[PDB]
Amino acid sequence: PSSRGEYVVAKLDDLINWARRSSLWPMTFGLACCAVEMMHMAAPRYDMDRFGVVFRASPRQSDVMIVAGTLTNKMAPALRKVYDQMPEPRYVVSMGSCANGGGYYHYSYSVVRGCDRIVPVDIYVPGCPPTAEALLYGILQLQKKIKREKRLRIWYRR
Amino acid sequence: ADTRPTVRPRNDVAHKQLSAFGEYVAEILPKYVQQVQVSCFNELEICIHPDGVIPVLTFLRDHSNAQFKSLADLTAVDIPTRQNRFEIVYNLLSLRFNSRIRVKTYTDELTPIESSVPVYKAANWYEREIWDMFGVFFANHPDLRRILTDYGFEGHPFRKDFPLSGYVELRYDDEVKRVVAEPVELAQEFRKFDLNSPWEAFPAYRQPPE
Amino acid sequence: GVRTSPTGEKVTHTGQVYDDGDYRKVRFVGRQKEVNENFAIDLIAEQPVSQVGSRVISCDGGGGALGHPRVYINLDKETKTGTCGYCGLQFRQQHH
Amino acid sequence: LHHAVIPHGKGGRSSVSGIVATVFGATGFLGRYVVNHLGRMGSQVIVPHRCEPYDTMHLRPMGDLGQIIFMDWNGRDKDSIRRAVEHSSVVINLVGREWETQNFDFEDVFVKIPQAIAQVSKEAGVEKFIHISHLNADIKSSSKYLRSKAVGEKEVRETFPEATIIKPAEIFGREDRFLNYFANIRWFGGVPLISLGKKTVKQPVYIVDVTKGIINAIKDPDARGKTFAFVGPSRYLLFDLVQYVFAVAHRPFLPYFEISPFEPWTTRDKVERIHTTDKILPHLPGLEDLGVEATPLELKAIEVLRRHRTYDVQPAKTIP
Amino acid sequence: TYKYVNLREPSMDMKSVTDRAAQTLLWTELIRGLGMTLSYLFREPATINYPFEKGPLSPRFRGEHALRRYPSGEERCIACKLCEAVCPAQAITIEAEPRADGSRRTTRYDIDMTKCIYCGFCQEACPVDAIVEGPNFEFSTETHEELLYNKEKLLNNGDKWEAEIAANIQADYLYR
Amino acid sequence: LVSNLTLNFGPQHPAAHGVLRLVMELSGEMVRKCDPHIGLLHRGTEKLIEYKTYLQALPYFDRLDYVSMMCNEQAYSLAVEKLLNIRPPPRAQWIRVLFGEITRLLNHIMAVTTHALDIGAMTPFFWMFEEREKMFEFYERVSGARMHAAYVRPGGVHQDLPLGLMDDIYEFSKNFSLRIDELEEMLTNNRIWRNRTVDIGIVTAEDALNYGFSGVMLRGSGIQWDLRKTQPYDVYDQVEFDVPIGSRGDCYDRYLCRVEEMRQSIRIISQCLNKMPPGEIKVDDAKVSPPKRAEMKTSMESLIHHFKLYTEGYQVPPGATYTAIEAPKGEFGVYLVSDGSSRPYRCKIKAPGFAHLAGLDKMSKGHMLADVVAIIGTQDIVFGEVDR
Amino acid sequence: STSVKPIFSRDMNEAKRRVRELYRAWYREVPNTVHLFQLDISVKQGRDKVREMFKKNAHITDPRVVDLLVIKGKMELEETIKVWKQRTHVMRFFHETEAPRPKDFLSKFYVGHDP
Ligand SMILES: NC(=O)C1=CN([C@@H]2O[C@H](COP(=O)(O)OP(=O)(O)OC[C@H]3O[C@@H](n4cnc5c(N)ncnc54)[C@H](OP(=O)(O)O)[C@@H]3O)[C@@H](O)[C@H]2O)C=CC1
Ligand code: SF4
Ligand code: SF4
Ligand code: SF4
Ligand SMILES: [Zn+2]
Repeated sequence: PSSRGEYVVAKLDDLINWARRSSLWPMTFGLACCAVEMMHMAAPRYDMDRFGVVFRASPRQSDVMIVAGTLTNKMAPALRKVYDQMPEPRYVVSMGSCANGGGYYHYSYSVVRGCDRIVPVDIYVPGCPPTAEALLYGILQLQKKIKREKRLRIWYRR
Repeated sequence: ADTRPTVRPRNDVAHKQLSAFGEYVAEILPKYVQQVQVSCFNELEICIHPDGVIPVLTFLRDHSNAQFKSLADLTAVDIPTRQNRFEIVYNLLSLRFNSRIRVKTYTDELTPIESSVPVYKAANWYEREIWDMFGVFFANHPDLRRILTDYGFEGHPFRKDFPLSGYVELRYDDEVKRVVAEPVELAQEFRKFDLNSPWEAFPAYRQPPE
Repeated sequence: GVRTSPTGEKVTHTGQVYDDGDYRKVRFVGRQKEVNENFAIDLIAEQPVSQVGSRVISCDGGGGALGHPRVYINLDKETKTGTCGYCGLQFRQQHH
Repeated sequence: LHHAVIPHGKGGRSSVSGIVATVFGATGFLGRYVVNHLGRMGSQVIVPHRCEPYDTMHLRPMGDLGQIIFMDWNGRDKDSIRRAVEHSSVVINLVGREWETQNFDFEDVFVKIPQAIAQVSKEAGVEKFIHISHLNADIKSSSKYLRSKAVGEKEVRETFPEATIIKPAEIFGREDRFLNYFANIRWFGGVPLISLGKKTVKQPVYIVDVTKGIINAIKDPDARGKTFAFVGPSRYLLFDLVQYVFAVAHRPFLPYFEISPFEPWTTRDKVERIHTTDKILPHLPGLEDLGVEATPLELKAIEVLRRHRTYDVQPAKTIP
Repeated sequence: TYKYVNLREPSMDMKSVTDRAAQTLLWTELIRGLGMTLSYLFREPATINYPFEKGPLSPRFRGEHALRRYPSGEERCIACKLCEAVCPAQAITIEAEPRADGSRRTTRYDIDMTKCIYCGFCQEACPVDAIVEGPNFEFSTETHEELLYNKEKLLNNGDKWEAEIAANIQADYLYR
Repeated sequence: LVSNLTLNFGPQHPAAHGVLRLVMELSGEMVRKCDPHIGLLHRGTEKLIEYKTYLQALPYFDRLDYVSMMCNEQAYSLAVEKLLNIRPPPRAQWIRVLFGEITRLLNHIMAVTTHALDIGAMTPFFWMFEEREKMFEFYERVSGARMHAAYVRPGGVHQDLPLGLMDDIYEFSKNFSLRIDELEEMLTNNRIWRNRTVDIGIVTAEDALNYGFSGVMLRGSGIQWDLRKTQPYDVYDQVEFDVPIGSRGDCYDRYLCRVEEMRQSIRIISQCLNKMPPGEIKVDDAKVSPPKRAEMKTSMESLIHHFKLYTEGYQVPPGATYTAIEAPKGEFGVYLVSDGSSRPYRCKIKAPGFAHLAGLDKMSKGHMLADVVAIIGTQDIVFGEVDR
Repeated sequence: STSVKPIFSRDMNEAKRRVRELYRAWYREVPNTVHLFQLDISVKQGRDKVREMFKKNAHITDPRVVDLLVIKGKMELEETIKVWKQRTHVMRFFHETEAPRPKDFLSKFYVGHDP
């Protein structure tokens, strides 16, 4: 057969992307209420595992961090610690108003006004709390975001 | 109990019983009790001099006609106009007699308050909360230290003069590879509303003119 | 009523546009500036005037409890129509 | 000025500084620090990036909401440059590779690209242009890296005469490829490839001082049209420097890797540069003229090398 | 009135003692626990096939915000600022002025969707049903800036979702 | 002090209660000292409430014990109503008991199943959240929100029950006792579960009262105390149910008490469905409760009261009250002080989990490290209310 | 009146004693802290900061205000010794990200209206 380098890189990129989105093992900070809706996303009706998303993942095997609740100033150092220990590729999902931008404690002295002040965020899931279905939509949006990555294709043209 | 659908009925037998017990406590501990009042919705409060905490709390716990075995709560209120700005409130519960009672005292920034842990072990964390949020020091407390605020947090947030958003905010700095505190700057300032109406609502609470 | 500024940016129904030298229009480069295209001012002009036969007419915007609060409008003046404060509908008194 | 670009606030995160900067090469070692400092004071940073969006995620926390904007660009496509500098006041250029690749050689990263970024910046109305060069840049140097730096520095000074050209020495820091080079390449799998290390004198500068120097060149109105030289407090002997690095990393030092695809780690030209001697050009202004005090190596070398250290230290000897 | 959850006295006849001995040695209750799990394996799973199937909602559901219009096309909002005053999270920012035709209309209407708690107090307080919480709950974004809605966005949401919003109001306005 | 193990649940697991930093001294397998550090979900809620009207402050109470949303609302509403000197109408009192018991079921499923999940028994967690998911639909149909309903308000409830809700609640309640029975077929007589809970974290009756415990933590030790029976507050004097009482004060009795409370909640829910009376849902007094949207668009007085209620808010007479309810976790109480304006002067929240967690060190003495997981679970700690 | 209940000290001599003791505990600690927390400062910089914190409160003469200052300083020490803090809390004393803020009239005049 005959094939260019550009074609080979495009197909290998699709393979690794398909594997990375098909097997997303999430770490979940269950900081507050939004953790309860994260638990409903694992329960029978939605069953995130059927997408390949394991119920429980350790911090140092995790692929995505889900920040489900209010990030207080006392807790912020610990969350950045966990984020650094995560091996790459690593993605953060910000779930709910509190994590997205402080929410209903935005004007508090003890609350970080959004977790994007601490860690980079890939997807923002609105709600207080987002419904289990709304979080599931967010995770499926992360899978499509990963599908569009072009790591190998960029590397070839460097 | 009246045919007024929207008005809370009055229980007058409870009001009478709580007033009788207010005198009883005042008669027995006259050295310490400064005031006794029962509200319209039937809640007895005993105001005491800050030095009568342990004698007053002990008497209510152990007396055969008090038996307020349970400390339901312990908190402080900040009223900056008062000279003793902090008011310490004890809510107690009696299961033998199915009754509640409130004990109140006061202090300032620089007056310690005797710890009630000797009387109610429940007060250990309540007083740590009072110290942390209000900066009221309790003497003879087994382990007094912050319980809610972040380590190294300067100030006492629940004081009326502490600003709502505080003075410092945290972010992550790439250059120093850690979470750094910095002076607070809000993208949108909290908008203060003046909601009080200029017309009096409750004549029964009118205060005499200066 | 979506007209564009000389730069090329569409003006909003509030009349806002980034002037020629404002750097804040970079936020739209590679993206788009969202502008609702149905201008409420131009749509409420199109509505016909409602000729009536009494001095006072009440408007609630339609739908009963799905409209705005009910307002009574005076139509004595002949030089102008009477307009609803809420919904902007116009009324006139018939041949009178 | 313009009512939008008038500084407001107290210089913090949510404040306004009036700096609207396009930083090319923002995703490198030097870029991450510049974007960080520009974003502490509330600047509007446009980040043209060639890489994946994933590789830029570290820059996002560095600004308030809306302050960091990202764009695609290609050094060969000029119209992608123009879209990046059209609304900017200062255009900082940090583009470079320590190594050649198939697509970009040293004469394309350092001459053709910087000249294109400088020309479009002129034609787009940009006012300030920061261009980075090398202290040891020389037309007659063997290291091709530095000879390209010499020509490219010559074309910027013609395309954009009011441009501030900054010439640093080897820069050291947490993510540098200078001290991290002496700790790793020399140690693991190898014994130092030092080529007559007693003959080389080095004057390295801390990253933050370079970052501070670049910022003040934006805020300082006399910097326009001037070439600068950023050098550390001390001159070191390349032999001693490597020795000192090893002591910090607790790796034993005993006096005495092919380039490949991926990312050449150790290369033919890199050695030629680590051995070039830090030129002294007294007439050029340095960090002293921008309000920055050069920081000692000793203070900010335990910071860099604490990671290499496995699981009472004496400094190096300076050359007057 | 109370009951004793665990105040039994175990019988000390040989027949009962042998029953507990058989249970201890033959793992009877443990087998029974295995039976219950076996029964669930043959029960039908409660999972639904998202996104092709969706969980049931009601007309009262509180989702994304939108600004509505009258049938004629004029905006319902009269800039009374009752929603801004009630908003528990201070998520709403309003400015107003007289429009070119003298009408009382906003020039700025913003909701910081990252401040909002999706409580629906603003739609309860609006006198003209101008601000509503729609039925959309699938609008997660990739950047924070995409969740700060200005007037155009909320007007566009009203134009986008009016068909459904109006029907939901029709279904619940009598309860309100 | 053989070794100090600073155990941070920072890298949280599927519990969702929050995050707890636990500092312990392990003299071998045994625990000699336990020291919970609890600032991680402190959000300044009590201070923020001072800048909000009474209506604006209500949603804060949904987000305290965020598995007891409508029970926290009722406590706030009962406190405010007491200061206002008004009374909610009889239909709303039944709706507030009805959803108070649907909330108790919601809380105990989380309490028992996540307690068992931490001790390795994962399956009942999935069995029962299919039921909580059906209960979340009742919340959404009456309020529009699955969790933070904001539905119980001073004066009554926001809206009336939609037509067809009570039938669906009855259908859920009819099949629910079997769901509990399946749960006991996996835990009640299971020797492994009993070995992990029997004679663990024993609390004496005398130490329970002095440490401030309430709820199951008292009744496990044999104290006959339930606020719904001794200090009833809505219509709880008109419904028959029994209080489960423990005999040994250990985790296993506390586990049994909660499972029996779920059965008594279904008993109560049955009576509420049959006795639901007709009428209005909020106090018919428009200086407190907003008027109907039809009246506000027709009547001048209604529009004025609507306008003021959603801006200034209703003013509450000066005074201070301590109101407590039998929340699922324990006694939930608010000490609310009114200065006479429309914004509370001070709102102190009494969380049952605050005292229970402070009593952890007492209970953990002389137990292995793996028992501490069982002790915290049996306390039913959620850090929304521990910190506030 | 001037008759006030005491915290610990009954006059400044006792208070200055506890102040002196608390400085001993901090002076000994900095060498340990700079290691356990792996700080990038020298032990000299750390001990200067402890000197700076103690100096700023020099004017105080009320015995009660000094007791509380000591009580708070010990709580700070207890957190650092027991390693309840983290590397971030310990380094907050040094304000290493806040840019230089001027203090001369002309400098404040150029930048903003703040007095
Ligand atoms: N650090 C030092 O020791 C010294 C550095 N300098 C100068 O400092 C500048 C940056 O330093 P450093 O940050 O260490 O360099 P880096 O290599 O660390 O980063 C360089 C940047 O240039 C970008 N880049 C490289 N090649 C191309 C290309 N062909 N097209 C587009 N973008 C490209 C890279 O983006 P991507 O990663 O996306 O490819 C990267 O962000 C360079 O110009 C260098 O010459 C001068 C003297 C000393
Ligand atoms: S966003 Fe809402 S539900 Fe989530 S933690 Fe915050 S208050 Fe609770
Ligand atoms: S739903 Fe509630 S928090 Fe959100 S904008 Fe409306 S009133 Fe404000
Ligand atoms: S949306 Fe409604 S409540 Fe808000 S300003 Fe407009 S008309 Fe008033
Ligand atoms: Zn009208």
